[PDB]
Amino acid sequence: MKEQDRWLPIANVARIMKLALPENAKIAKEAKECMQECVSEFISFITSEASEKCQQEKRKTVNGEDILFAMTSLGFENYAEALKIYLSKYRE
Amino acid sequence: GTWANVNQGLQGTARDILTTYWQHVINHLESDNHDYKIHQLPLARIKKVMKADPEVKMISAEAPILFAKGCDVFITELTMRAWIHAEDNKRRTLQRSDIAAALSKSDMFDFLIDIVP
Amino acid sequence: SPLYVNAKQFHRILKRRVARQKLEEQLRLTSKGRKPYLHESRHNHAMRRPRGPGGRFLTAD
DNA sequence: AAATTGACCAATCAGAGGTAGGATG
DNA sequence: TTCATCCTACCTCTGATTGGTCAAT
Repeated sequence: MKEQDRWLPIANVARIMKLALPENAKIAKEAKECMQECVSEFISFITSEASEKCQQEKRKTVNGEDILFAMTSLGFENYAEALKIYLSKYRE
Repeated sequence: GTWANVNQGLQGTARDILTTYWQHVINHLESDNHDYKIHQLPLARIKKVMKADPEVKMISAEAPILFAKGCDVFITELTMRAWIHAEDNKRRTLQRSDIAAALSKSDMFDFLIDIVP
Repeated sequence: SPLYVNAKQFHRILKRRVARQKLEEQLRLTSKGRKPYLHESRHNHAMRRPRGPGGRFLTAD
């Protein structure tokens, strides 16, 4: 594994940040790097919870339902509810 | 309630702003003609973050797609929450300390205790 | 540092602490800081590229 | 006065997306 | 058996990475 692969690419992260702020706003390099680390931990944190439930149920594939379940388990109930219809429409 | 995280720890006008953003997101997520290829974050990199964990074996295309959307929302709301502190300090530049301050307002962000001391 | 954190998150936080420590060792990461740049070839490109008097890469017509 | 640092520019190359062939459920 | 969709390897084609100067602080 390459070390940069533990994180989402910083340019993409910073671009989403820029859209969330006023046009005159600036973002410190440290803030971009921090955000990059936070959103990457969000993926890994939720994934680990989903992975362990998958292993217990002797399933090899982490699916969308597993992500949603992990989200509510870990106290991201709003993320899970919002992404529920998104998953169902993807599946149809 | 299921939406408590949206306003958790926010005061006054900020509550309305984050609520309205979430409403916008939810409305979009209900849209009938999604393009599941186009995202601000690359699906392959999301998958690679997931695969960094050796406990993860196989991954449905569903999972990075949900994360693509979820992570967009996560970055956006955390950035909006953090900007409050930059404005409070009469600054135009978002600093790391603004993100740390934002995280301190909701226990939803407790998972980042080690990431952002 | 508090004894009790978000009850829904605590056990997974501990598990992630172990995984992050192991991954840092796997990746041979020792210093508490990032490199100045990721890629020698991309650094070289950026160093070689023509710039205007204000240090910007030349505008494309 | 001196130090710090973030936006700006876009071309090259590490890598994202696509998928054939094989495997699995 | 047929269907759905994963894995890896290989191929296109590309968009994230990148730093000298100026200006704000």
